[PDB]
Amino acid sequence: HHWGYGKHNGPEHWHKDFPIAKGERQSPVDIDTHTAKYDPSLKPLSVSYDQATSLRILNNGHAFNVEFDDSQDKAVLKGGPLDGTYRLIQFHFHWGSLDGQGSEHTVDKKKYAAELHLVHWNTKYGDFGKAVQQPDGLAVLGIFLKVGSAKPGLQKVVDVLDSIKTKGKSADFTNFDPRGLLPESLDYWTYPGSLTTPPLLECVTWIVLKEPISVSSEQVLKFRKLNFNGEGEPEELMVDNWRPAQPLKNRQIKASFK
Ligand SMILES: CC(=O)[C@H]1CC[C@H]2[C@@H]3CC[C@@H]4C[C@H](OS(N)(=O)=O)CC[C@]4(C)[C@H]3CC[C@]12C
Ligand SMILES: [Zn+2]
Repeated sequence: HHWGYGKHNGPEHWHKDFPIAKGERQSPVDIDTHTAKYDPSLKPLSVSYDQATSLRILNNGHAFNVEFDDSQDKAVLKGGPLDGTYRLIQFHFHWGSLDGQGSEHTVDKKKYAAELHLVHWNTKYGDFGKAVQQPDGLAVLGIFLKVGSAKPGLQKVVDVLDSIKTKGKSADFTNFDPRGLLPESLDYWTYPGSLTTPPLLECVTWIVLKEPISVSSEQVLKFRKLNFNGEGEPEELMVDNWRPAQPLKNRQIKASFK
């Protein structure tokens, strides 16, 4: 009886195995745009993905993960609210059963169709396993998806999903350029939070871009054809793999922009 997103094992149950679920810096949150304070001391984000080397794509039973070779200093996030350098390890998405839900963060209670998470670890902790034990261990770059025009840079991902339909399936996925998933603007909100799935560790500096990317209805429909279950198990479509907004508590959301 492992955690997931259903009625019996979903977000409202997670606290039993992971009591930090009710902690002081949980994610996601609602971003109230009028209360977020412009912080002129925040620096522009530096996203350096020119040398990113993707290796593989995996259905882990909760999402699909595009994993990168992080053996060298290549694909790095720095600047913004961050001290030091954070290395890209993987990205994944959260999405809905319908276009009207799917994002984890919300903006003035607006839910987007999906949300992309590019996950980076602080190089001062040597590897990602050690980094998640630290309050400044990870930086997750969150990007909203709305349904409209297709995102051409997403299509290589969409097309490989047929080969990883079920939990535990992986596929080689080299030479994928994550620059193709970024919006024009790097204006962002930022706050201290957590992983949004178990183990819910309070190790994330969140950086959520204001500008969504547009993806086509057909692109997101293909996400919704994946399965939470393993091959030969009862079919459970991989939809609504999002955690709802959690209490902000004693936190401030800061805006990089006026
Ligand atoms: C406990 C542990 O080993 C950590 C190290 C890296 C973490 C992973 C980093 C990448 C994503 C981040 C993701 O958090 S999120 N949704 O806020 O971006 C939770 C799942 C997973 C697989 C994480 C689960 C817990 C992992 C395996
Ligand atoms: Zn995520």
